[PDB]
Amino acid sequence: PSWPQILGRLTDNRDLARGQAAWAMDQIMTGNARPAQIAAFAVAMTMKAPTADEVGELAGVMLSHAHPLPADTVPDDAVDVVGTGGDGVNTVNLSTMAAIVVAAAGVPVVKHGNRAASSLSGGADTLEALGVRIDLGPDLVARSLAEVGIGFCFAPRFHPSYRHAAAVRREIGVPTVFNLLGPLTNPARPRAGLIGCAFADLAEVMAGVFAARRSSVLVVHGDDGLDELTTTTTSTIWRVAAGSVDKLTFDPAGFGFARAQLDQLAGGDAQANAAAVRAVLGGARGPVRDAVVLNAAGAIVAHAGLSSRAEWLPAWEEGLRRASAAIDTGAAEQLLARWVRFGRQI
Amino acid sequence: PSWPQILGRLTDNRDLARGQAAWAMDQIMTGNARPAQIAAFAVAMTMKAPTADEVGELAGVMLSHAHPLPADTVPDDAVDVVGTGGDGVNTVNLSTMAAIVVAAAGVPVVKHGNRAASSLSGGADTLEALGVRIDLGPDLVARSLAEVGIGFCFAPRFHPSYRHAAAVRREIGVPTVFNLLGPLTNPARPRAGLIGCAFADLAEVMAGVFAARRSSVLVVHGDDGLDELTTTTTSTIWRVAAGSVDKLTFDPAGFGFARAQLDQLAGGDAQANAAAVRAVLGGARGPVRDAVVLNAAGAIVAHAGLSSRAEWLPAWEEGLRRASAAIDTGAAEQLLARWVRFGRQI
Ligand SMILES: O=P(O)(O)OC[C@H]1O[C@H](OP(=O)(O)OP(=O)(O)O)[C@H](O)[C@@H]1O
Ligand SMILES: O=P(O)(O)OC[C@H]1O[C@H](OP(=O)(O)OP(=O)(O)O)[C@H](O)[C@@H]1O
Ligand SMILES: Cc1ccc(Nc2ccccc2C(=O)O)c(C(=O)O)c1
Ligand SMILES: Cc1ccc(Nc2ccccc2C(=O)O)c(C(=O)O)c1
Ligand SMILES: [Mg+2]
Ligand SMILES: [Mg+2]
Ligand SMILES: [Mg+2]
Ligand SMILES: [Mg+2]
Repeated sequence: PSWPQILGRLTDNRDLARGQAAWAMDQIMTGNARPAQIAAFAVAMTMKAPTADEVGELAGVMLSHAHPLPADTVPDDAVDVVGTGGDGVNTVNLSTMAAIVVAAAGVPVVKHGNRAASSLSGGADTLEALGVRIDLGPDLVARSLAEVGIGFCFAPRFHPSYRHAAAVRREIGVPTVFNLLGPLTNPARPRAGLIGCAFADLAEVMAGVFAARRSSVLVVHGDDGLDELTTTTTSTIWRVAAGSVDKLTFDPAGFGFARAQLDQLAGGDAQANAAAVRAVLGGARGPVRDAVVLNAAGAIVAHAGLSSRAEWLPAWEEGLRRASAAIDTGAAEQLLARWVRFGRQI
Repeated sequence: PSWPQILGRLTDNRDLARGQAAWAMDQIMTGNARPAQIAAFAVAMTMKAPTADEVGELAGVMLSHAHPLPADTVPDDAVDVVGTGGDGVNTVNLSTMAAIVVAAAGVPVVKHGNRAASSLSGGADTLEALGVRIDLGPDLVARSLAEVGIGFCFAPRFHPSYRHAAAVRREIGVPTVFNLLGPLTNPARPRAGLIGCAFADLAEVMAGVFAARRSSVLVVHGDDGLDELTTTTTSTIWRVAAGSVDKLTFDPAGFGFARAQLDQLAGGDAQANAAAVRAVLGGARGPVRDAVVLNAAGAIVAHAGLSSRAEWLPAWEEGLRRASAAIDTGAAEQLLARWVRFGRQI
């Protein structure tokens, strides 16, 4: 393989041969690619239209180089709640809030995350503001998961060899296939998740990668552009189970959710978004709570999907009940406090 | 303007707004663009499919930064003979040989050129091997033109600010819109030319740029892939005159040219290609001479087109007569000798 061969094939609007995307990502991860080559590859793959096989190869190479968690420390039913980011809406941290609520319901959560790229405060920024240790290594993330019920894998901590690609993503500024990689490369490799995708045209491809792994995931794109299940309108869901993908449209009105305005979900700096987390966990009612409960329920539905017996509507109803109860009993608020104490007691 | 705005527009498969391509190229030439940004732009523009407006903006910025020739030193009817390169067929230096013959016929030639990128010997390499100086600045190129009848503008010498783009081109290896820029950025700005394009899908766009400038040009693509008028099969010509482009198919068999095999035009290192030049100018008959005469006649037809009264078939017949006579009288051989002599006596 060579860069001229691979890049030439992409600019010819052709799918890559098996193994070529992998070779490219390996060159990138081993420090052997010039920034110009990295950028040309990211752009060319995006404009060709990436296939699930290709994106799967990219994510597979990243995972092969990532720091793993210790043997037998991640439950077979652990879930992730994470999105691509890049929706350009600057909301409160819906995935992070949902993750806390899901863990409080008793579903093990190992969340992959990072600081903000374009928004005012990303999941990692907000957790930091709440006093959570975001940059623990493999052994301590495993310990967090076992003792608290949730662990957070900071992407830069677990994927240090991606640093050159991460720099190129920032330099070019335009979204590319690389923006899909975060949700696809959780180093703990959980088999379930609620996975947000800001890019309507790339969501089916992400779903295809998860299908190949036989994960149970809901890949979600709010029809208002959110990389979350939205409350302002419908969301498109690519449901992944039994190695298959099927496309659905989801309307929260079917479960009694009132319509919100996008401005009602607006986020601020890390202190503001941390205050938003505390308000929800403290039982404040309103649009933010509704969106958190909806997303937590989605992640519980994906968890349920790890069983072949699970049915869609009963799963949502149970998920909504469990999410609401986790907040209402104080379990979610207490879990966050316990998570903060865990990090200080190490 | 910003890179995210411009690159985002290209990845959305949209034509740029007026001025955006120019802004991008100016950033590139002022040293303000990261290699990753240069690469992303070159690739995205290529895959979107560049327009003549866009490519003309890129070339316009290059020419605005280039070292120009001194005032009133380039004849209004000066012609260029130059191609994109990148046809991967590794031939003898047909444009360079044609240029010498054209000048010997009495048409002023200012040729733009560079060393090889993928072939074994490019035009500048072969001229160097022949003892011609390829390192002359604007004043001396003007003098060469006045005294010998031909001048050679070495691209790196006249476009030093392009060094960052040139580096990126080498790093990624794949052809892009940047590969069109050489024939479009002759710093002497001649109004006529025979212009080779290896990329069949970009030849019409090059023609459009010349049409905007009201040049008289033949943009040529051999149907065997040569960035020259070929002798092995037909050629496609985009004829540019009066600000208009029309596409023609050209068969040299119509003027009594035997069909050649591509093997018969193959080149070697600089020393070998120099020997091919000496052989042709010395009167050696065979397929290389045929291809040189054909391309020289093409350039003479483009020069003829600077008059609105010119007519296609008579022009070709006269161009072929003049090209053949320039060789047969010894004028071409003697012109090369005088060109070598000029540079040794500076
Ligand atoms: O700055 P942006 O590109 O818009 O990214 C917004 C955030 O969403 C993603 O994470 P995640 O979904 O884990 O965080 P969330 O809690 O904010 O949803 C991403 O890692 C950022 O943290
Ligand atoms: O290495 P490659 O990319 O194949 O390019 C072959 C040559 O063709 C172009 O020049 P030009 O047409 O001026 O010279 P020539 O046709 O006489 O070689 C290019 O600048 C190279 O010199
Ligand atoms: C999937 C993933 C993983 C890590 C990422 N970032 C980094 C990787 C290595 C070193 C530093 C960083 C960083 O973003 O600061 C990124 C990124 O920021 O694009 C994405
Ligand atoms: C149109 C044009 C002009 C100059 C070029 N190369 C250079 C430009 C500045 C400095 C050095 C070079 C070089 O190729 O050595 C190039 C190029 O090599 O791609 C193209
Ligand atoms: Mg999210
Ligand atoms: Mg989000
Ligand atoms: Mg040529
Ligand atoms: Mg050529």
